[PDB]
Amino acid sequence: YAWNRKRISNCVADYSVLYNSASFSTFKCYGVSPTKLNDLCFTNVYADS
Amino acid sequence: RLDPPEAEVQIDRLITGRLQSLQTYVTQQLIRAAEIRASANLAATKMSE
Repeated sequence: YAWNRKRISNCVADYSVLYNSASFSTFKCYGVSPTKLNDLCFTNVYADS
Repeated sequence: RLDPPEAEVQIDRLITGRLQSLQTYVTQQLIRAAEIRASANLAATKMSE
């Protein structure tokens, strides 16, 4: 009931893990292709844990 | 944003929509052209007579 949400903006996020997780023959993502994630621009990003 | 296998669905949807639009436009133009041709034939007859 108090899930913490952090505002991320004016940044470069932790793209490295998934960017380097590219030689893998398998990818697990459905909203958007992981590979393209590092060739776009976002107005704002939300992270929840 | 998406990858080959996913993009194809949206590509197909847009293709169907735009093809339908073109078909409607062409049919309307054909009918209008027939009408104008009838008028032009009448005008030619009026001139000759």
